[PDB]
Amino acid sequence: LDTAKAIRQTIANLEPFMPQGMKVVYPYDTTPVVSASIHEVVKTLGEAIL
Amino acid sequence: DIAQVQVQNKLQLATPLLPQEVQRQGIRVTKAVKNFLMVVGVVSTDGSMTKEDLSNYIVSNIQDPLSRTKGVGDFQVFGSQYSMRIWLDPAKLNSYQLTPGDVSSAIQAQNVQISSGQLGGLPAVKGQQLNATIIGKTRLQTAEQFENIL
Amino acid sequence: MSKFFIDRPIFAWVIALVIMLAGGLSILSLPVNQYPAIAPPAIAVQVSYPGASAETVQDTVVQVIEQQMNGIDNLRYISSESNSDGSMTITVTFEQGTDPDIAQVQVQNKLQLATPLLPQEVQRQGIRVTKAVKNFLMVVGVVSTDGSMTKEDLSNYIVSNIQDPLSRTKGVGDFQVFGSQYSMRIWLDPAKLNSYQLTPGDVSSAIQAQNVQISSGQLGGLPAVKGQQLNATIIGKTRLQTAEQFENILLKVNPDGSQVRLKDVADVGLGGQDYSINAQFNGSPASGIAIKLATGANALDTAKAIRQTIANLEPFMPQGMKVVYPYDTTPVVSASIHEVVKTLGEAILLVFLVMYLFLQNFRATLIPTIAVPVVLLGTFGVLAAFGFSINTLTMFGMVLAIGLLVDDAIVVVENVERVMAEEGLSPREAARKSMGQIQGALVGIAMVLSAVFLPMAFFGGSTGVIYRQFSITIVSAMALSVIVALILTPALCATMLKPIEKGDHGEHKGGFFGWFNRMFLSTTHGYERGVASILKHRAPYLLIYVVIVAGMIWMFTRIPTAFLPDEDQGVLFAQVQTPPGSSAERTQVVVDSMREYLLEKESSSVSSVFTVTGFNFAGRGQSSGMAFIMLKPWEERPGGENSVFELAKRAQMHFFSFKDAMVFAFAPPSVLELGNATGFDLFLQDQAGVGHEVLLQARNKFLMLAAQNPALQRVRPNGMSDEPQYKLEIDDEKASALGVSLADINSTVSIAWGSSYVNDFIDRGRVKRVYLQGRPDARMNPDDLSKWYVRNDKGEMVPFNAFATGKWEYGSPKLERYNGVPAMEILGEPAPGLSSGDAMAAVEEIVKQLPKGVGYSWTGLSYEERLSGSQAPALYALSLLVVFLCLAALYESWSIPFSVMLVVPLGVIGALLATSMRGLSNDVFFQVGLLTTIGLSAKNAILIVEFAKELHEQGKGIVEAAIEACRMRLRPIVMTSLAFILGVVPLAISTGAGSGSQHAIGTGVIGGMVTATVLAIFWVPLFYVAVSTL
Amino acid sequence: GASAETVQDTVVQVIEQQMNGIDNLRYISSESNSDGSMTITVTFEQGTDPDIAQVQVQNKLQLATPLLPQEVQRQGIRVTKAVKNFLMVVGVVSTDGSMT
Amino acid sequence: KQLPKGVGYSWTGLSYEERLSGSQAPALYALSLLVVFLCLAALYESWSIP
Ligand SMILES: CCCCCCCCCCCCO[C@@H]1O[C@H](CO)[C@@H](O[C@H]2O[C@H](CO)[C@@H](O)[C@H](O)[C@H]2O)[C@H](O)[C@H]1O
Ligand SMILES: CCCCCCCCCCCCO[C@@H]1O[C@H](CO)[C@@H](O[C@H]2O[C@H](CO)[C@@H](O)[C@H](O)[C@H]2O)[C@H](O)[C@H]1O
Ligand SMILES: CCCCCCCCCCCCO[C@@H]1O[C@H](CO)[C@@H](O[C@H]2O[C@H](CO)[C@@H](O)[C@H](O)[C@H]2O)[C@H](O)[C@H]1O
Ligand SMILES: CCCCCCCCCCCCO[C@@H]1O[C@H](CO)[C@@H](O[C@H]2O[C@H](CO)[C@@H](O)[C@H](O)[C@H]2O)[C@H](O)[C@H]1O
Repeated sequence: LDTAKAIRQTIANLEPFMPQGMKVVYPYDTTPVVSASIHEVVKTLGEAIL
Repeated sequence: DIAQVQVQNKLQLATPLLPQEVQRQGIRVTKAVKNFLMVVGVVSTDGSMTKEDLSNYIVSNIQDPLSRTKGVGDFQVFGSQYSMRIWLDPAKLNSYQLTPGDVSSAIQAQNVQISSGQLGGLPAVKGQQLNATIIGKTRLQTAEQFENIL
Repeated sequence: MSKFFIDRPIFAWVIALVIMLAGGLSILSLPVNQYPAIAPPAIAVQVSYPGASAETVQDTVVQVIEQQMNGIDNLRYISSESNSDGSMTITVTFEQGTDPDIAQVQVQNKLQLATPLLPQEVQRQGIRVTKAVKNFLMVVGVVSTDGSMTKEDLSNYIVSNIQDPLSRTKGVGDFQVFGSQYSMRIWLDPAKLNSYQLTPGDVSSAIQAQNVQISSGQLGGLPAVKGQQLNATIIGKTRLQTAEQFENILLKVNPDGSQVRLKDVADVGLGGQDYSINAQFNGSPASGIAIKLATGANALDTAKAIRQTIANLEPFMPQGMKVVYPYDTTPVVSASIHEVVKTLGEAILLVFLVMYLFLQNFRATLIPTIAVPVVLLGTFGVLAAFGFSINTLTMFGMVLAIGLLVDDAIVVVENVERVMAEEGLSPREAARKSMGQIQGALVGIAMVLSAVFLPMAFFGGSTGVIYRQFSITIVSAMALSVIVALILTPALCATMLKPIEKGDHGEHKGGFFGWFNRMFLSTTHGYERGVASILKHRAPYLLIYVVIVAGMIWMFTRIPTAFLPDEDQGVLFAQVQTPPGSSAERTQVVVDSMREYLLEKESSSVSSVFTVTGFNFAGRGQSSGMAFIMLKPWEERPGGENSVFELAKRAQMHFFSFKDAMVFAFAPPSVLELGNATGFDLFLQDQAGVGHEVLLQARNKFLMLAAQNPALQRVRPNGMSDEPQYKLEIDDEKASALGVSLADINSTVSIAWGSSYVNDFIDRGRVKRVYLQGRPDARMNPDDLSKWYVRNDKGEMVPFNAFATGKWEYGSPKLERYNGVPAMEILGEPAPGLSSGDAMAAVEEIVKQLPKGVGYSWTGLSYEERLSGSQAPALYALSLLVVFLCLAALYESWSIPFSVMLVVPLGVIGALLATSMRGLSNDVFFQVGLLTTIGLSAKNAILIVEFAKELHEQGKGIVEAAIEACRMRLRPIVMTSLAFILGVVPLAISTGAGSGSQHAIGTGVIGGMVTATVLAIFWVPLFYVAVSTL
Repeated sequence: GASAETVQDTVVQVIEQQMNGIDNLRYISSESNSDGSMTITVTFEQGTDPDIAQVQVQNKLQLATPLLPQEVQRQGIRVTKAVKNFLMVVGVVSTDGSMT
Repeated sequence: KQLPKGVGYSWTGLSYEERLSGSQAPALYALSLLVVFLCLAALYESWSIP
């Protein structure tokens, strides 16, 4: 998660100098499951404590 | 970190026994995981840039920076950076009795970046007032400059 | 716990006994050095590509190494310079904390991988990688009193005789000789070479031929023939050694039989390898070493050991060779250990006095004298555990601790002493009784104080390392001080104090003591009354409290903020930059019209000058010069007029008359390792290959724009400016049409002008380098090349003027890059009264007028302050929230904690007042001093509240509880403040080595101590009653 | 091709300069042979982390290396931990004498 | 001792280890008497027993 956020950040510090007909995209990408994973348990944490 | 140091510690015992064309190509030792974490692609908006134009972009401006973004173990660019490619024609080549090793050679005598010293050079004679850099031969950059190689 | 050790004085003594052993066995396994590692650890990758130009070095060496520098742990950023002298540096930068030895190795490894991608010529040179922190222990210098030896000579010596042993000298870490070994020098004559139709390249291939140790196998190797019986290695010939042997390596023989020896075409003599840099001691030829302290070493012991080792070498040193120690950080380190053991000693002496004067009994006077030293020994052990060292910061952090150490003792003893007096209880009984009273409070205050000093520690960066020292050593002592105030001291009180006749306050003793007790007895009665007065007419006072506050804030928004005090190190720098194009010979004088000047007109303050041609702080080149103006010990040059900061002003003005060479004076930074302490630091960067020239439009627009911006000042680009460079055009059309190759021309221009490092000979043992290039008068001016010919198809020498042509253009004398792309650094600073933050603000807007494809990023201290700056809110608020919660626990109340927190301002006003009133700045010492002063203050408040709450709960109304509380607390407070102020006075008015730090610390606690003492003794009871009334 | 005396004047001696000053150094012992071989053995106090003393070793040598003969710099100095004792030998013997 | 003044000596390996072991021994005995002394002089609240 850190190294992924670090990357979104290195590129975003580069987009402004990118040419015109050009956008940065994210084909494959493993982090989202992870965010979804715990975020989804945090979700269940609250349901149970309730 | 100890691993990497140990491999490379041994790796640099082979290195010299390796063929030059391989040493010259730059070897990479990395300490990273097996899975790709991700990939960052680039695509043309006004559809004006080829597969190859996007690749020269990545390796030429982004790749290093990611190379050094805390935590990137290793990377793979599905593409390449530009290169001054010289496509040899064996017919024209026969015409003047030339060989690739002739053109590989001219390129090494004519597309160079020599140390040339300077006027005010040290050590200098007593009295010398002027000093400037002497820029001799430089590297080409444009097809045109290579096209015109003697 | 405390009632446990009152009955166990021996056990209690055993604890103290191992605190003392641990601390003593620790004070001598402990490293001793000026500062911890403040700078972010950096690694320097270096090489000189002889005869090279900034562009060849950058594109042939630096870029390729940068392209494979990655996959490296804790890398903050990378930065490099390619120079006109063929040298370069690539400094990688990691987080503070990065393991240096590991960071290094990660960088040389990937260097290793890149080395085969480099020109064969740089590969041969080496490319040294090394740890680049600027924390030099001392710096010697082998200077020739006369003129017998040159810079090159002196060097080879230091590395032939002075080096190897110095490395075996205990404590010595890294060191750099100002120079390399001897290099066999061959200066080819274009004329004496054209006359035999010979070319430099004939010499190189030749030199190589007649100078190569041949393996030569064995005389009986394996397999062997049946028998032999005798096997012996066969040792062939060895490589050349003497200048003569080199003058012999024949090149060709004339048909008439006559032969041509190398001597027949050029000179031959041992010499320097690289002449780029020149250096003289007060004007005499010189070299030297720059040493660092080995990990864990003793700054003091090594200095002795260096001077030791050197001495045993001075006898045999040639006539004229004088060793010398221009710069040494030992005097400041030593004059800091004393200037602490002295204050520590005085403190315990002063405490005795105040302890007597008031308590009038020697026994009670012994206790504080036991505990304070116990605790001070402990702390060292505790630092040892933590891995800290005995440095400038850890020590002063001890000085600051003293108020708090002396305090814990005094409160414990004064309060037993008092209980015995009021209730006629006995030592034992009183001792239990006191500790029943306080005790929680002290655990309470140990917590609250940790919550006031710990958050600092959590700062990232450089300001984080400094603060972490003060923080960890202050709170270690504090925590120890409390432990000992709970185990030992109460035990010592029960054991060592005699009883007092209940109600006896000695107002009868007559004489001085007789007078004093009546005086103080009345003074107290006065105070309870004032306090009682205030507790009647409150609002008006709460009112005035609001004005104490508002004044604090306002007083904050007016005090000059700084990183660290303006220390007078015995040194001052002087940067010399002559006009672009200037020859070293020119610059050499521009730096002498200074030396002669400094060394003489300023003899009152100047001892010797160390000057250099070729090197500078903006760049390198013949137009780049500098002088390292030493100074004699602080002692032998008092009075502001002879301050490094005053010497400057003079030095400057003189140099002012210099419409021919930019000259500047400036005292070095407070902590060298960091350099630029005040201002901002950033790189302008081409993040789109826009190009040098474009990029340079940026740095010039940036500059002449930011200077229309009334938020910045002194904005100077850091690197160099393009000068004129003599380009060479080669018409190959006439080259191939003249029978002259093209590779032979290049080899000609390289191996004759730029120089060529060809072979490795053998010099008096070790191996050194053979250098081949044209004799001086053959490579000075554009016509000099016309002097050089090359053989053709046959053997017709073709002069360089028959196909080559000249042409002057503009080029970079110094190329820089930051994170892989070309870049340009700009310094400067904030406008008077404005903060570095504001300054970055203006800049964050300027940058927006940039050309397309140019970006920027902060570096160095601006990179850092931008990170620490952002956590402060969080830290400041955790500090408040835990002090709150701990006082809530102590008093069993959500509101009463407010009646001691509201003393913060009370004391911080007198600090702002005293410091501003003395012209000092809001720096490190002031800030940590302000936490110390407010810690003690709040301890005074806490106890008062605590007592009152007790009185209050044992059946007395709020205002009556507050009056009694303050009356009971006054003697304690007056004693610790009376004694703590006087302890610091000597720092407040000190002079000499390190006096600048001692002031930044004395001026702050005195002010904070005075106002805080006198004001909290009046407003806390107000606060306490004011909030209980709500 | 060089004598034990060369191996020492142009190699070992130089590498030893860099080895002085290393953390937790007990002693260093080197040997120069007449077959072009050498060994510098650098010894450290117990408790010293050996992975890290090697790295300090590599870091120091890298500064001697350029001052070595180019016949070595192209070669490659070997750096390894130093165990004084063999644990065992695993030999191989031919019975019918089929293999020498 | 019968060596040409110019040639000294210096122990190593096994020996080195020996000359150290000797060195330790004293303080080892001193400090060890101390710990036993203090621990008794605290566990029995007296100086007489220790
Ligand atoms: C109080 C401030 C005192 C400042 C003193 C500064 C004086 C320094 C003078 C240095 C003079 C030059 O000394 C310089 O030494 C460096 C090594 O460190 C040499 O470095 C040279 O050999 C080394 C290998 O040994 C190569 O890796 C390098 O590529 C090559 O340039 C230079 O060839 C030599 O010119
Ligand atoms: C994760 C752990 C973090 C812990 C942080 C909590 C910090 C706690 C600070 C120490 C406070 C100890 O406070 C302890 O208890 C109570 C207060 O409620 C007090 O006991 C009190 O009781 C009586 C009547 O109630 C009063 O006469 C008098 O004020 C005092 O004797 C003592 O002053 C102290 O012995
Ligand atoms: C009884 C003993 C009690 C005394 C000990 C108290 C210690 C003080 C605790 C502070 C240490 C916490 O460490 C600190 O955490 C905060 C909060 O996450 C961080 O702060 C981080 O998150 C916060 C909240 O989003 C941001 O506003 C902040 O700018 C960001 O840096 C700090 O950068 C970090 O340095
Ligand atoms: C018996 C007595 C005991 C007394 C001893 C108490 C020891 C307490 C020391 C705490 C040391 C904290 O360690 C320090 O944490 C800070 C803040 O998180 C780090 O700083 C880092 O943290 C935060 C992350 O949230 C970032 O915002 C910040 O930019 C980053 O650099 C330091 O790089 C680290 O060195």
